[PDB]
Amino acid sequence: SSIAYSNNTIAIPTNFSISITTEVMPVSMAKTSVDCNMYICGDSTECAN
Amino acid sequence: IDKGIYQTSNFRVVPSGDVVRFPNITNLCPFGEVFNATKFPSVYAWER
Ligand SMILES: *[C@@H]1O[C@H](CO)[C@@H](O)[C@H](O)[C@H]1NC(C)=O
Ligand SMILES: *[C@@H]1O[C@H](CO)[C@@H](O)[C@H](O)[C@H]1NC(C)=O
Ligand SMILES: *[C@@H]1O[C@H](CO)[C@@H](O)[C@H](O)[C@H]1NC(C)=O
Repeated sequence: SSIAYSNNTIAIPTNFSISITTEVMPVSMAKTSVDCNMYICGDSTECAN
Repeated sequence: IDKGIYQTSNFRVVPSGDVVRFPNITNLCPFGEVFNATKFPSVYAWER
């Protein structure tokens, strides 16, 4: 593009347009918890020791 | 302790009983002839 720079000319709008623009944002994760003693040992009593 | 909700333990249900399953069993051994055939051999006729 080429803005025609002028020492004494100005461009002024004669008309306008309304617009609607979507903006999308994340706010939270899935709340999670882990029973580590079951995850590690699977109800092996000796692993639990 | 102050007002709130607190984590204290992981609970876990223990089993009430035990189950064993094996195949639909068949083919018994021919042992009954060795013990209770009708008149046993001599030490020379000796069934094995
Ligand atoms: C502005 O542009 C729209 C495009 O649909 C047109 O209908 C309208 O007449 C224009 N308005 C003016 C004031 O020039
Ligand atoms: C084998 O399965 C059949 C069908 O359920 C049943 O009638 C039979 O008693 C079973 N036998 C054994 C040895 O489990
Ligand atoms: C044969 O049958 C009799 C039934 O009383 C039993 O006592 C005996 O032990 C069986 N076997 C032999 C080796 O005789």
